[PDB]
Amino acid sequence: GSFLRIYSLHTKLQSMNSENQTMLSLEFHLHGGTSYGRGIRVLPESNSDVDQLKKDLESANLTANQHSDVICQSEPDDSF
Amino acid sequence: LLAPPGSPVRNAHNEILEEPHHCPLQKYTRLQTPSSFPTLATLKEEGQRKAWASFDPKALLPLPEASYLPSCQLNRRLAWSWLCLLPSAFCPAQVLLGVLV
DNA sequence: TTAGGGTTAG
Repeated sequence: GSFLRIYSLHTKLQSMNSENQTMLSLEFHLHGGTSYGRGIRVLPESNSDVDQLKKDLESANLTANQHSDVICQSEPDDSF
Repeated sequence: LLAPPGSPVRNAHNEILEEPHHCPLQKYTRLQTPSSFPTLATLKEEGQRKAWASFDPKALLPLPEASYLPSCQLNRRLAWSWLCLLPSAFCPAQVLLGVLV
């Protein structure tokens, strides 16, 4: 539930599935040891970067332009 | 409005002594009910009655605009719908009175 | 005390 910054997160290309059919994909890793600065630090939810990330999601949901979800429209009942 | 001031006095001696009797009850005008009053919580249920009673799904989704939508779009097209009643049109023309707090 | 900045092979 908290916010993190993954310093020196590794990216790596993937191209296969478990049954070895082709599929292009992206991997992510963090190697042991702190050399070069590999690490994580919990971010406080008072940090302006977290405000920027919040700001971003404000568009990613209202102006999402994404297809339907919660087809079970009888589910919410708002403040039930 | 319906009976403005300035009328001739209702002289008693005339009203009685007349042979050609004319009086407040000699000839009269008929009247269909002007401006009745409601109790608020009956006005409210008059409204809330006519709403549900008139709500009509087809009549908000006319074809051929219909018959093309996805279900979700169709439902959200229909999930809100006002209505404006103007009581002063009813017969009788319901005046509205209360205290404001 | 340790560590005392610099790429894993996952």
